[PDB]
Amino acid sequence: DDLIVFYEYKDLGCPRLVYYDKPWKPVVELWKNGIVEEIMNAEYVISE
Amino acid sequence: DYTFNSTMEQNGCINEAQTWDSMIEENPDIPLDDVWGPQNYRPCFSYAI
Ligand SMILES: *[C@@H]1O[C@H](CO)[C@@H](O[C@@H]2O[C@H](CO)[C@@H](O[C@@H]3O[C@H](CO[C@@H]4O[C@H](CO)[C@@H](O)[C@H](O)[C@@H]4O)[C@@H](O)[C@H](O[C@@H]4O[C@H](CO)[C@@H](O)[C@H](O)[C@@H]4O)[C@@H]3O)[C@H](O)[C@H]2NC(C)=O)[C@H](O)[C@H]1NC(C)=O
Ligand SMILES: *[C@@H]1O[C@H](CO)[C@@H](O[C@@H]2O[C@H](CO)[C@@H](O)[C@H](O)[C@H]2NC(C)=O)[C@H](O)[C@H]1NC(C)=O
Repeated sequence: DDLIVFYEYKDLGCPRLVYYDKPWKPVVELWKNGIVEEIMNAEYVISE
Repeated sequence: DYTFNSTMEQNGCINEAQTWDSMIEENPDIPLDDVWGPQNYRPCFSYAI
């Protein structure tokens, strides 16, 4: 109904931007000790 | 009347830093010696402070 959402800049940061009716999948990277090491290529899911 | 070489970006401040004018405005009456120092350093490459 009158549901409301409270955005948190400090936890999240500047949110991504995507557009209407475009096929998109996110790109995810694996970090070890604060260093970019490899893009993640395994099966993953997203949710709300 | 004295300025510097670069800006807040082009050095890497992700978030709002601490500058001389804001620190002076922060401390009202105390001499300049106790206004800004290593007991009051907050880094700017921060994202969370
Ligand atoms: C002399 O003064 C200069 C500035 O004038 C200092 O230079 C900077 O020093 C920083 C500390 O060593 C360097 O650290 C950067 O910090 C960033 C922190 O961001 C993190 O982000 C994650 C999320 O991803 C958060 O969880 C964390 O909490 C942090 O918020 C890093 O992102 C950054 O990594 C890269 O930096 C390069 C710099 O070219 C960027 O191109 C890149 O996009 C990415 O941001 C880095 O770790 C900082 O790099 C450095 N800047 C420069 C221009 O050199 C010197 O450290 C001072 N001298 C001494 C001896 O301290
Ligand atoms: C700030 O001004 C100085 C001028 O002193 C610029 O320093 C130059 O930096 C480049 C980069 O390596 C050097 O190759 C030059 O030799 C430097 N010049 C001098 C005279 O030392 C610096 O680029 C300026 N910074 C910004 C952000 O504009």
